[PDB]
Amino acid sequence: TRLYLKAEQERQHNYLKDGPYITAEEAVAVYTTTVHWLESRRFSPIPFPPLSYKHDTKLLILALERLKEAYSVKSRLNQSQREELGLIEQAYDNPHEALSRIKRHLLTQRA
Amino acid sequence: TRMGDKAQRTKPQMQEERRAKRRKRDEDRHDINKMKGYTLLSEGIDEMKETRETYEVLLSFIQAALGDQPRDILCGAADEVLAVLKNEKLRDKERRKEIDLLLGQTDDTRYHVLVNLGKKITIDETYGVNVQFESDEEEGDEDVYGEVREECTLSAN
Amino acid sequence: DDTNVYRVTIHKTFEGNLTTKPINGAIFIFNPRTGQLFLKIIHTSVWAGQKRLGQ
Amino acid sequence: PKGYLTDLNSMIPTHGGDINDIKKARLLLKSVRETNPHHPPAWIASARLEEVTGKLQVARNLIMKGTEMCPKSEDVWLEAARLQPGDTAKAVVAQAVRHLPQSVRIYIRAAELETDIRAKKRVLRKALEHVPNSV
Amino acid sequence: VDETGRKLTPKEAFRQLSHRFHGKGSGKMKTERRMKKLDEEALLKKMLGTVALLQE
Amino acid sequence: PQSDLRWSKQTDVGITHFRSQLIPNLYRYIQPWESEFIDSQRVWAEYALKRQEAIAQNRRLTLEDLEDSWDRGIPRINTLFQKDRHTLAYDKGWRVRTDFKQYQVLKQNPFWWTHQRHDGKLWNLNNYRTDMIQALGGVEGILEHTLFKGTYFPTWEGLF
Repeated sequence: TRLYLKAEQERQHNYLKDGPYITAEEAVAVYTTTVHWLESRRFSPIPFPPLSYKHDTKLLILALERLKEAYSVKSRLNQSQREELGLIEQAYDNPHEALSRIKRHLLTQRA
Repeated sequence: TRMGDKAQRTKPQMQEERRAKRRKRDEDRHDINKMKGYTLLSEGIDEMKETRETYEVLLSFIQAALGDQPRDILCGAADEVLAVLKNEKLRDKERRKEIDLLLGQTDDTRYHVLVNLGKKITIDETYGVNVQFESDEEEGDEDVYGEVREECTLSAN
Repeated sequence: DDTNVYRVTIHKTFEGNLTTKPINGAIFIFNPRTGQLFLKIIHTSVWAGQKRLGQ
Repeated sequence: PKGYLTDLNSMIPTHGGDINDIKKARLLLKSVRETNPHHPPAWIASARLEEVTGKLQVARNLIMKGTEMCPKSEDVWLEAARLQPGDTAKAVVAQAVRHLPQSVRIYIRAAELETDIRAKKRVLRKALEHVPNSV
Repeated sequence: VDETGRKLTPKEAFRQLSHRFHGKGSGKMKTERRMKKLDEEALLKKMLGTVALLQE
Repeated sequence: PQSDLRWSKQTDVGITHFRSQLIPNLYRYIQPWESEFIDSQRVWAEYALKRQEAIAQNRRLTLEDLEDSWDRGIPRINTLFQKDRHTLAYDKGWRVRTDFKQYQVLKQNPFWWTHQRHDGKLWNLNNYRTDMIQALGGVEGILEHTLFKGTYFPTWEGLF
């Protein structure tokens, strides 16, 4: 693990030194190919989820269930895992406030 | 040995119990389903469940002995007959001259037929309430009734 | 007998809202032999704001 | 982002409703109505809670149950009429008059749902036929 | 059966057997507790509504 | 071994001796993929016919029909009766999500390819358990080897 992490840091610093390995011409080529394909398909870009989305509660319930599924109870869960379980229960309890938080983060959070 | 041999497929759990629950729910909700689509403001019959078959046989007898009159006439005659034979206070010898006279004086045979109809016919404060908190509603996560419910583009310039 | 432990009063005000007032209950412990009844009073405040289920 | 955040800070509920207390009250009123089917206040309260929070179809079904389990209840019948959509609210309203003749509030709700002069005239003519001596 | 003639539960029957076998009985406190329990049973078996009615 | 299947039992009459083979294997009880697929196509065509007919009748397909097709169909017929069906109707990409879970949850998942909620339970082993007991020599023959008879319980019906 330690050796792999050292190697990964080497990789990141080499990237920052050697800049993008993909040249501008390659980037524009792939970009133009993608836009041509999407235009051909007649694809409509996904919109930012509206305030009153019909299924937002359904999606939140599915997400919380998926998060809960990752706990095959061994009776010994660490602090962070138990805290996440508490947060999941809180979101289950009050769906709308969690949705407001989620949309706020998706709009502003970048760090 | 093949591979599938000795493999078996189970059977629905509590099939009969779920069927019984469905039957009870349907016989209880029969009134609701009967009166579901009857838009009473747009329905003229709403004003006018095994008592309904008795009402129907009463209506059939009245239709036979009255001559195929509108539904309002039939319902009024049925209400008259049932209510009067129920409010006679078990006074029977007087029923001929009235009911059979109304129906056309068919015969005492139909008199003994129609007595069976009257035989088979049959805003609060409420202060003070009790409550019970229980952890009920435990099931197998399957349908409560064993039923299958069902219900600009991109561009480059 | 603990069916009387939790009882409520529902009094209407015809304009604006309707209120339910949790009233005091009773646990009845009756002895058929000596006829001694220990009726324990369950104050409304015990469960008016408990934030707990039947558990 | 600024406009959407403004819309969100507008949407935020100024009343909300403690979900846990809402569930507690829902259980309390469920027990109420279950124990006493003949309490018009029970059904009215259950429907009021289920319409202020949650969705309206469950309250509507509860109120169809309550109207038939509490016959001769103008308040419950009016709860049903107001909760139901106008078209079937009329059916509820006329079921209420059938159960309770001389129901002036119910007939007024019928007229207000009809919202047409001819139907209002006919309904009021029937009501006068029933009870001519009502000013 | 014990000397007093009461049917003996197997546990204390083996207790007495082991006492007689090893050659040492229970302590004074345990003997006192056992005897007080026996007389408690006797007192209970040999036998407040009126008080509550009068106090009401 | 034939010796292992011998077991005794005593009562007031005296002692009586009895006997009852090879252990079952898993493959005989697992169903082949080819049969699975063909039966799935067939059963689901049958269900589509039944569903059209029931929509014509204006009812919902009850459990009484689709009872001969209980554990059949790659999306099992059982999944058609789950409570969470309507909610599940909005779970998309669940197979890819389950496969990717390996980069989030440390535990290794053997069923990384299916979800009990969507595909149903693709196998069954109650018959295997019963056959294992029978082959091992019946409950009494099995219990012979243990210390149960030393406990002196009258029967093995109320124990835990």
